[PDB]
Amino acid sequence: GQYKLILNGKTLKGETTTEAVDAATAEKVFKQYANDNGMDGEWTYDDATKTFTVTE
Repeated sequence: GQYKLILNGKTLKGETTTEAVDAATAEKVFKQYANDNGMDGEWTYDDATKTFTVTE
């Protein structure tokens, strides 16, 4: 399925999407991406909209 990430960092903002087998997998992909971009934020996940957020 399609999952969305809202990037709400101090320096990186916007949105990205990934196809993942489940939400746990999307979470790992998105957290790795955030880590690789030096983010350090608080996270949410909304299963109704398949949307993660990372906020600094």
